[PDB]
Amino acid sequence: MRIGITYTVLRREEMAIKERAGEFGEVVMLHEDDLLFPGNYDLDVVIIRNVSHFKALYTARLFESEGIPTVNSSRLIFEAGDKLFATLRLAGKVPVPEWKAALSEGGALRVPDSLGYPLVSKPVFGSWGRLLAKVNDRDSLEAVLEHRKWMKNPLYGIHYFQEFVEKPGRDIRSYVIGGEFVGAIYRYSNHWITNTARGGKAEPCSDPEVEELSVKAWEAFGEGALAIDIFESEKGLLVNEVNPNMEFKNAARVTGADMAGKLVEYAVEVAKT
Amino acid sequence: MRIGITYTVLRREEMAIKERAGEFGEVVMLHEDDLLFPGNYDLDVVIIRNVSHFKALYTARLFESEGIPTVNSSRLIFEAGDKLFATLRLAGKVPVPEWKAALSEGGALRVPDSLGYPLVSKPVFGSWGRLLAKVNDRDSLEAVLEHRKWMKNPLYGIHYFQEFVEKPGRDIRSYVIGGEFVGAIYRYSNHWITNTARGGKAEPCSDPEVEELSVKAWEAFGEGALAIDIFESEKGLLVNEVNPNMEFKNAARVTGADMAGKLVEYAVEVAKT
Amino acid sequence: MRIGITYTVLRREEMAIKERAGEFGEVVMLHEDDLLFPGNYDLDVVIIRNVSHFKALYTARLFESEGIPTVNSSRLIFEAGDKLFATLRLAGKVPVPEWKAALSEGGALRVPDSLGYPLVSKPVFGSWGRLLAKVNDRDSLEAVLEHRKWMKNPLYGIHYFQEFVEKPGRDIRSYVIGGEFVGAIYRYSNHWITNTGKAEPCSDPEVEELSVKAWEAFGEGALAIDIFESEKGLLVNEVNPNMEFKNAARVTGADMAGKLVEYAVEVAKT
Amino acid sequence: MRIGITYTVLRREEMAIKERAGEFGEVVMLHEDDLLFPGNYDLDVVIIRNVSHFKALYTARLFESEGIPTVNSSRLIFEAGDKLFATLRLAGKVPVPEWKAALSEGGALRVPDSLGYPLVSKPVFGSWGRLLAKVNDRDSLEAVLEHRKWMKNPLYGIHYFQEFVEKPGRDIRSYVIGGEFVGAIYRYSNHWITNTARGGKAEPCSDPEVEELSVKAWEAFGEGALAIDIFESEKGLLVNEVNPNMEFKNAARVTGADMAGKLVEYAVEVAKT
Amino acid sequence: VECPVCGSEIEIGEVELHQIVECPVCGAELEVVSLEPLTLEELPEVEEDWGE
Amino acid sequence: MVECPVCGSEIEIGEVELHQIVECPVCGAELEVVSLEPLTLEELPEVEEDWGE
Ligand SMILES: Nc1ncnc2c1ncn2[C@@H]1O[C@H](COP(=O)(O)OP(=O)(O)O)[C@@H](O)[C@H]1O
Ligand SMILES: Nc1ncnc2c1ncn2[C@@H]1O[C@H](COP(=O)(O)OP(=O)(O)O)[C@@H](O)[C@H]1O
Ligand SMILES: Nc1ncnc2c1ncn2[C@@H]1O[C@H](COP(=O)(O)OP(=O)(O)O)[C@@H](O)[C@H]1O
Ligand SMILES: Nc1ncnc2c1ncn2[C@@H]1O[C@H](COP(=O)(O)OP(=O)(O)O)[C@@H](O)[C@H]1O
Ligand SMILES: [Mg+2]
Ligand SMILES: [Mg+2]
Ligand SMILES: [Mg+2]
Ligand SMILES: [Mg+2]
Ligand SMILES: [Zn+2]
Ligand SMILES: [Zn+2]
Repeated sequence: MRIGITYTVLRREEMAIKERAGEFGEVVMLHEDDLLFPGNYDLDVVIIRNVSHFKALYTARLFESEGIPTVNSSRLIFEAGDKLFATLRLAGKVPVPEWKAALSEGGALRVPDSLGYPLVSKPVFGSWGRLLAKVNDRDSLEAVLEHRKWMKNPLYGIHYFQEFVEKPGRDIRSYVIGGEFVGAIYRYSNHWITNTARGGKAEPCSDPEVEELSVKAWEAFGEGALAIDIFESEKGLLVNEVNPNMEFKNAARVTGADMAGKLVEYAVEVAKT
Repeated sequence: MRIGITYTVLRREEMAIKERAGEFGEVVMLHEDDLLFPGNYDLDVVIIRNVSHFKALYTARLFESEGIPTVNSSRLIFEAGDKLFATLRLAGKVPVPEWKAALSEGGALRVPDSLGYPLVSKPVFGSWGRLLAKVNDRDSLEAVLEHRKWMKNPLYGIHYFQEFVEKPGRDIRSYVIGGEFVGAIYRYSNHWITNTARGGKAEPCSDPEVEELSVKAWEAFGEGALAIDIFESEKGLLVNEVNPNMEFKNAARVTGADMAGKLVEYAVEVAKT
Repeated sequence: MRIGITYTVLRREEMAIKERAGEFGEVVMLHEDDLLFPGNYDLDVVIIRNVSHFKALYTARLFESEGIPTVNSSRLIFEAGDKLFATLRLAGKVPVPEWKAALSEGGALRVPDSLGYPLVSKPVFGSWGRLLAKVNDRDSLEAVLEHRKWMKNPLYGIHYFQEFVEKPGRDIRSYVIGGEFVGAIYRYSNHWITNTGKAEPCSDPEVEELSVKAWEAFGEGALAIDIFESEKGLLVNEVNPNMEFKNAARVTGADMAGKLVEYAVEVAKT
Repeated sequence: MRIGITYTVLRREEMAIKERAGEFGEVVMLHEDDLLFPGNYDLDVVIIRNVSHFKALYTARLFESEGIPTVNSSRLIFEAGDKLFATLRLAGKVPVPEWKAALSEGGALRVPDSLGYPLVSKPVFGSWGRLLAKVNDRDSLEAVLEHRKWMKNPLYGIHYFQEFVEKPGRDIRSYVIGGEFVGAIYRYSNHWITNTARGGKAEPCSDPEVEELSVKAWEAFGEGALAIDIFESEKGLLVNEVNPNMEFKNAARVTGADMAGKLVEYAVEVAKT
Repeated sequence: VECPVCGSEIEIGEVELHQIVECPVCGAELEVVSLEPLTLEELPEVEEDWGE
Repeated sequence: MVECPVCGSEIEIGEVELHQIVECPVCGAELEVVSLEPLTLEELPEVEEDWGE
């Protein structure tokens, strides 16, 4: 076995993955400086841990082009990592918050006719709770749209919205690897944005309802290692988003689950076929 | 007399300026491509008309470095063209809307403590009503500050705010050139942002009060040709902003005032020194 | 038969497409302001003509989500529209310029060791071509990487490069729609960037053959294909799934609008 | 004596300045989150240490507007911190590298006709060697101009160039405070860009000519605390740049000079002015 | 010259480089980008410091 | 003592102030004291295009 690990900066999780691998074979740590294609790589599988979602996507696609499978795959990174593509994949299979997509400012202005106020504006590619807006009225909708317009990253031309969901001071982050539920946590905050990157605090979640719902969400994609963001609402659990570059250090700490180890197992599994 | 005119595109204003300049002497049309410093220019004055505020400022300064006086001057273009530097010079001289400035996102959160809601957010270097936001609550303030944070231009990290002024469906645009009031218009709109660049409609304004206030606002600066923006409010007239690269095609059409001619006459006066 | 056309501005191409589509049934002109999802759309096919590639991609996917096929598909728009994904797809099938991809500036600094100087730097998503750079030495490489770094658009974290191909003062743009060659032009210029009245038809039988083979690497849709002549023969540089054709139609006289619509009605019929 | 220090983060510099200031009177540490105007400040002087150049500039002006003198002044922060305004001020008084400024891509294309290749392109407001490019030919010039055009910041459209100076593996960094030379270093690097920020190595410089030239360069501004950049060339010493928010921790360590104390002593001199 | 917006051949007459004109037929705002020969283009994009 | 967010090591930094820059003695990580009441280190925010001297 030769397991590649692709990384931006060496930290707890990457180092945890390194040691769980290596129990299976030789581990090759690949800094982004080491990634050059076309190239001669002798690896059975690559675990994709690049911090940038986009670098992760292209890294996955490039290793695949050299006939080297990848966890997660380029297809899954693409579909799961983009919020709109993701909710489209989820739409049939699990409850999601009510959502709307428009392709211009004028269309976006019609969104609150469907969703009502308050609603949530967010970028399709974002993470760590960045550029989230809770929009309470037309003046705010206009402001957010004005500012998106002047950012001139073409991605912000896709206007994705959700109803504002009234959560009970927290949300849920669950982990499914190769279809197996490995653990869940609560993320607490008295701000509506509950990210641990944003100062959220993690506790263990044992609710079997979310375990069931997590596996169902994973199954809508049918592959990979995913972190799954769930809201509790007045109308039951809702799957907000999925994430193909699962951060887990707090989740593993607070749950006692071996996310690192499960991830590596799945990768050796992926290396077989 | 050789009169330079610096320009990006020749709008109606620039063509009128060119015609008038030709009555007083030889006109040298200087597109941005023609500007290279240090260089050899034979010019008694330059009328600065670049569409970019920052290109106007730098081209004025460069001509001054060649001993060629400039209308407007680099100092006036910088101070008048910046919302914050301009209100600082207006403060104590004429009435202005209540304002507040912060130097970080965390500081800006405290602005409603003084100003209450709703308030107006605007960038320090903008024009044409660009990136103006009406902020009615904390969630909107957060959204605006989140977006400003992730915009590249460091200038968006200077946070300038005013109280929202309840105007009677319009504001006032007046012109003062070398201390002489030259005319004024109302700009009507059913949106709170009234710029003619955004659909604002020009109508002649003959209130004797705006004339005196306009001259006093100009005297706060003490030089140049300024388009001044005034608001009617329940507490009387307030000076909002001054603008050092005046547009006037709608104002001249609607008042009969020859803003172009007056601008050139002032330029000829500065050429004499 | 109900044919939708999505657009940003109504120009010659869109009006031409509308006219040909009118022959086969009802035409629904969809400005970007009319695109709102989820929604109820009564359409058998949508011809995607949004000017932004990113908007094109998302509108195609969104129509697909409502069970409405799209020309081009969201899959082709991404695979063919991204330079890196596209050359990976072409590499097995047709000759391409030597190329290199790196995921950081430190890796990108080793690219000249493979490609030599001069080399060409370009973004993976670009189409206007304002960010193309002919890099003659290490100082220029560093300058390009340093500027891309400060654009802080994470798509510039994919550093894609090609060898500089010495072309004979022109290049080739061909059109293949549904597997059929419909025409080709030469684009002349005295600058190495030839991108488009210096165009004329190209009747080299070899570009027709190569053009079809290039299209077959994707196996669907309406594509514009960019081909270089070189000392070592024809090379496929890139494919373009949003296909501007107004110039090529006039120059070649080919009914590009009509061929596009015909393909869309065949697609509409599943 | 109440001495304000305005800061983003507390580097060695700011820690040392805080220490020195405490020996003369009461120190008021003012993080950016603390800065709110108009405000009620009770300060005899403010030492401006914000990491952002534009935040430094605007906070200086705001304190000046409260009647509180500032080190450095808003006028000096702007002029010294802009490469082009600084070069204009230096050009009378001290040798500088040959330079050109253009206002469009078209005009920038003629710059090689004056300066020859290789030339250096740099943004007017940067620091730490950021966006410096060595342009050896037309192809690189075009690439550089094309990228600057696409960048959001309108300031990147002011095209400032210099002849490439062939330095002997280093440049010179000197410090003048209130007209007094306080010390200098060489900054060594294997790369042509020598800033300790990336990361040149500091050695003490006792060259009396750099002392004389540094004082002359300071006198072209006539105030404040400046870090001066000087190049050695086959034609002698050339003054490149001046910096109004000096870093000095390496310079201090390597020379044994008390930059921090001198800055604070000057600040107490302006407080009593 | 042909208007780049509507495709029509139009009459402009005495005009200068970088002058903003209006198409007689479709009324589009256009910039004279060249006089070698007279070439019209649509307005360039607004930048974040454009205006008065 | 306090935990370095890069390395994981427990380190003594002494009598620090809020927003003060510290270098980890083990891994050499450059860090910012983002909180004192609960003593918290953090890696620095991104360099902006106008940062410096
Ligand atoms: N529609 C919504 N209603 C309520 N809270 C939301 C909504 N969308 C996001 N949030 C909150 O913000 C957090 C971050 O949003 P998310 O959609 O996960 O974006 P990111 O990918 O940046 O984390 C969520 O964990 C949740 O707490
Ligand atoms: N505080 C405010 N209250 C009410 N309306 C405002 C306020 N600030 C701006 N506006 C409206 O927006 C327009 C543009 O704002 P202004 O401050 O003049 O910026 P700009 O330089 O973009 O014109 C004004 O003419 C006015 O109609
Ligand atoms: N590797 C190369 N060698 C030589 N010329 C090139 C190369 N790449 C691009 N060009 C020139 O620049 C033009 C535009 O490049 P292209 O790769 O198509 O970017 P875009 O997607 O912006 O059209 C090409 O048509 C060709 O004339
Ligand atoms: N014209 C030039 N010739 C040679 N080296 C230069 C030139 N301009 C800058 N450099 C190098 O790059 C460094 C940074 O440039 P500088 O102009 O000081 O900008 P900054 O404000 O980013 O420090 C200089 O210290 C010097 O080593
Ligand atoms: Mg204005
Ligand atoms: Mg205004
Ligand atoms: Mg500097
Ligand atoms: Mg320097
Ligand atoms: Zn027309
Ligand atoms: Zn450490």
